[PDB]
Amino acid sequence: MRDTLVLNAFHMNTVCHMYDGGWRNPADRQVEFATLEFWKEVAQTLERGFFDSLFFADVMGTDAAYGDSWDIYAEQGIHFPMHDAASLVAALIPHTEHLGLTFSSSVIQDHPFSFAKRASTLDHLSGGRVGWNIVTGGTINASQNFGYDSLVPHDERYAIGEEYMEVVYKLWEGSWDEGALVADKTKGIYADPSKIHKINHRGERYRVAGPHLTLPSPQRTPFLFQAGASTAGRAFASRHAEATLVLCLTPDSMRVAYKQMQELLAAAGRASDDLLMVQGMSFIVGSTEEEARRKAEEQDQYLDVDALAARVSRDLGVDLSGADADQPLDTIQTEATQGIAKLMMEAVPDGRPKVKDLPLLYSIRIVGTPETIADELTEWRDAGMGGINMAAQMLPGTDADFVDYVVPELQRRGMVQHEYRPGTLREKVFPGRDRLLNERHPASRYRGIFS
Amino acid sequence: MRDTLVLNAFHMNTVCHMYDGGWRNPADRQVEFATLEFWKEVAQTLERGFFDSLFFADVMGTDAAYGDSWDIYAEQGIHFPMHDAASLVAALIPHTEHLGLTFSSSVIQDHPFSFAKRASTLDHLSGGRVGWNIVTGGTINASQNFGYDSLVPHDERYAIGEEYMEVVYKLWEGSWDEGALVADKTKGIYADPSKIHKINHRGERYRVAGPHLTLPSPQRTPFLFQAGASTAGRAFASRHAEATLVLCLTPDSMRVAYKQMQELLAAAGRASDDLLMVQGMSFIVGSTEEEARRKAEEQDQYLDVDALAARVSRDLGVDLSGADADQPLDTIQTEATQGIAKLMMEAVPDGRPKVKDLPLLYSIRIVGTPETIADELTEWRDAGMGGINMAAQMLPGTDADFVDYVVPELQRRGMVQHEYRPGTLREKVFPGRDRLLNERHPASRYRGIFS
Repeated sequence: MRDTLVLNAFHMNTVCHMYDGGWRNPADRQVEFATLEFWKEVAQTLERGFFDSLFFADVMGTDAAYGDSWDIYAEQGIHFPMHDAASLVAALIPHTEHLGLTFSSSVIQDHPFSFAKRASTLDHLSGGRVGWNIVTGGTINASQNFGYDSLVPHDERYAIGEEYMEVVYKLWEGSWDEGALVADKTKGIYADPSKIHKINHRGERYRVAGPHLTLPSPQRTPFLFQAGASTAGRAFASRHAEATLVLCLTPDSMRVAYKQMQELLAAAGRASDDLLMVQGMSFIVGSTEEEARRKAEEQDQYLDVDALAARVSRDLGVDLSGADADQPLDTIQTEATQGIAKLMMEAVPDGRPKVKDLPLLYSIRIVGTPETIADELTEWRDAGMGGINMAAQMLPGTDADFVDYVVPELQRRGMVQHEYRPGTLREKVFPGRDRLLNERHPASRYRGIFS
Repeated sequence: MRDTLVLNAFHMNTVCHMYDGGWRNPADRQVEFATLEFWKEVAQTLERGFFDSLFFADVMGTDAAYGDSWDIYAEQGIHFPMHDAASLVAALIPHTEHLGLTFSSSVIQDHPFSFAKRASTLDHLSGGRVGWNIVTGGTINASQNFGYDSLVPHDERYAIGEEYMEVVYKLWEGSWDEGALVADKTKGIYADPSKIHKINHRGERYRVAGPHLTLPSPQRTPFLFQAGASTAGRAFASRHAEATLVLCLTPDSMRVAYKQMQELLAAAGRASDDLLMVQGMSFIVGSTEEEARRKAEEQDQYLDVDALAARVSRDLGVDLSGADADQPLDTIQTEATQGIAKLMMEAVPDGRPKVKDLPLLYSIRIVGTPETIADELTEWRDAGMGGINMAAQMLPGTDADFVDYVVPELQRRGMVQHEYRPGTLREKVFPGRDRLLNERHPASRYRGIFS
């Protein structure tokens, strides 16, 4: 029973998250990412615009394309350098009040007992505003930073994923029962040892005695995001996610992905409203259509085709070292770019996708006036979009313009909330509910088991 | 050279760090430890009294070492619950300006590439105020929380200790060279790939490719503390530490530990002034001897001697349940419990070390007036004490009193600094020096080795 869209800012603790070459724009200030002040400015603007959450993506490595020099990753800041997402989230707790603060953490980078302790602590310190995006994947280099020959294969990836979630739910939901905090000074009982338990977790990958070291936090289990794109990904998302970060190319493609996710939720034994679909988007906005277009052209000069080529060439295998920007994708001869040009045909103004349209794989950009952007967003919501995952082409500019121009329009039409509701991030996203996960959710099954 | 004593507040993210049972004092507020607000009050008071840093110790397990029942650890909140130290440090960044922020992290809890990226981030985010206490040890439960049948033997702890430091120094000091950040937009070169390198570390415990993901931070390598009390500990502290958290029972005894530590530094190829001895203390203070003595009596009502014994047991690996308050510690039959009766004998007024006297293992309490406390700190400082490691019997009370009464006295006699010096934590502690570690330190050896 949430009538408004969920607004999530999609950022990353780095100089150039989303529109490769974007740092070079004189107008942009992503070069300031290592400072707290820059991030403070962004978090406060998003709170001013009534955003439900700010999200920080993260990675644990950096990789060359196959047979390519690593050079251009350093020169263009292509997701490198990369600073810790969790630290920034924490240092942002006191610069914000109501804004959700979400981060990615991978299976590989933190043992689930460690991570469970950290997340619990940030949930306490924040007042129940933490979210967690679960990463099972990784890149060759990230494997090699934690001493591993090569990638953990696709099957095992998600199975490891599952055990990890089983371990953190046992800790967050099972280890301390309701009523464990007593804190009676006169009677001399701080916590009730009859209600606190080891978890004695034993599985293929993890052995973990417990108990969990923290007091139950306001949410216990943080707000769960997941960006599974693949088959196993979508299934995992249906099992565990409260919001899934998706990348549909069109409203019709959202309707399909929506409908499919409803099937998987039913298989999971969850309700149709238990998971929001949150679509990747970015925005350029103006009082007239001519102003918006002109802002777009200014920013698009800083779109570095070779940096984008080096990001997409990693993510699709296929070498694209010499593609021109104005070159159509179908003019390139791979199975990857033949079927991605077919997909993109309807997402581009002219019906011919180009190398300069390849950012569409990562966020869908709408250019326009507040009214136009809102009408277009109305189509996406009616296709089953529950939320916006807003990436930036400039900081603080994309976020500032969106807040200053689009948010008021969306508010006027009742598509964005006018005030923050009281409660944890989970109670903000799912209005009538409890701070703890519903009984349909896997986590809920660890409640009570060790007593 | 620094003329003033260094001031470190010695806390932990938990309900009852020191003076077990102390949480029960109606006048105390440590039951509020899970909230950021309580820690905001404590950090701000310490900064108001010109403290060099605030330190959070941390643990990764809880152990039933007091016999059949674990019960007492929960009922008395004996280093349980335990919340994450680095999260708290980070969310205090914005509530403080000049105060150093220090935390313990263990070898076991975080792979050293992952930890390297977090410290680096917090160092950027704090402006070079970050410190790190290196923990190599732990407890049976902590091992079992990370899937290990039992402890690693004392020998191995420090060898693992060494490889971990080696790994983080390669990342912090080796991986990016002196002009790697270019960030010229006109020219379009963010970082210089010829100046950034993999580390390709390979040893007994760790295989880490690298490179380090972060920009070089103000200090690069955080401010290093270490509390190795044993032979291998003191040695490791001598190779690595900038302050060593020690526990001498008297001024004569400090002089001996200082003199010993000077030899170890010479053997390390370091300098006599490269490492401060930071002594563990606590304070009850009043305008008359009689006020201070009354404060002591009021607080000591809440000193729970069973809880204390239960903590010593965990720290030592010995059961002390069958030991009543007045049993001499030498009549208990262990190397642990007879080693610390030998040590404790000059500080106990009656001469025969007993279990009633066990708070002495963790800090020395001076009770008195500002003038008395200062006279007596003067004796310790002439024995070679470089800093005070201050624990709390009450929060905010012990820190509040120390600031309001002792600090101004200490300032008047030139023993505590009047203002903060500008710069990174390392530059505050070692006045004439650089933000980066001196050429005599092991970390410097990794500058340039991968160009």
